[PDB]
Amino acid sequence: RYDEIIFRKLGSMLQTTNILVTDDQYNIWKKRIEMDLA
Amino acid sequence: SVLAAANPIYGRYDDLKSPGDNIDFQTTILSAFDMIFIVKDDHNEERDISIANHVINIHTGNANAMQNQQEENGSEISIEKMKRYITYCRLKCAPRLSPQAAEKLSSNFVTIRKQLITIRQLEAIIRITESLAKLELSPIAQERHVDEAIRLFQASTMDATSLSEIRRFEQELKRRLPIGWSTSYQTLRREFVDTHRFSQLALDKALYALEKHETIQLRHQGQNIYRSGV
Amino acid sequence: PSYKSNIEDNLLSWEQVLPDLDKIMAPVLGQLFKLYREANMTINIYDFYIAFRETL
Repeated sequence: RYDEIIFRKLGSMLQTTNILVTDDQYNIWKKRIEMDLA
Repeated sequence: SVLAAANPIYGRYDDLKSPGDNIDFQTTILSAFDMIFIVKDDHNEERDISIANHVINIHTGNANAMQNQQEENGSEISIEKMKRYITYCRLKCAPRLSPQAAEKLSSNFVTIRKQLITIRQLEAIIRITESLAKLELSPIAQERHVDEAIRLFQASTMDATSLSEIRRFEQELKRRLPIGWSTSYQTLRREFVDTHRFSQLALDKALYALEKHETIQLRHQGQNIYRSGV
Repeated sequence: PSYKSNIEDNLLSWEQVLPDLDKIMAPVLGQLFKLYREANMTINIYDFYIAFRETL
């Protein structure tokens, strides 16, 4: 990734904060649980 | 036959010095021994861990069973049987060199002499291959013994057109590194060898020669390289 | 901020800032800072110029 790195270096508020789980990680968790749910 | 274990003066053999300066006795003694081994014990992480593992295995008493099993496997010889074998080899066979072994010895010694050790060293090396042929009880000495003899000679005596490429690397490093500057082995690798300005063998040989020629000094096992002079 | 450290990193880690010679050669300032880090306390400037020329 390039945009996130330069945003972090620039100290921009546009960069997301890693306090909550990332969208991709939670999406993968939801899909893996749901695939065996039914 | 004399096997002499000598402690270099100043306690630790300094690599910045010629072997003559790390020694206190008559210089002609260096012309008496066939080989000298300046063994070094530079600190290392994994090698020390392996050595510690071996020593703990020895103190545990597992080494006895391991040696017994190795002897049963034929991978290790009993000391009494080894002595009997040595006596039998000494009493029976007496090999002699072959023309193929002599010519390679002459060529390699010519290269070593041109790079620089006296003519006595070439004749002394013959003892190693004769000894190996005696070990194998072969009727003649062989070049396949000469390879290991040369490797041991190189790793013993040298403890302290490719030459044109090596010297070109030396010139390019003298231009690249001003006096008093510092660099690293990996940096030189990336900037000269990965760019294919020079080969890795040329890199190693040029660094070795420049260190002997007091131009550069190797520090911290190659992590730091400092130019000590012209 | 680590004002000093940020500048040093940008000089050494220009890939964290920048996104046909442009594809090969880094900006001159950072490549010269590399030698500056390799440099001694006092420098004969002619030797420094020679080394910089050799790196080009």
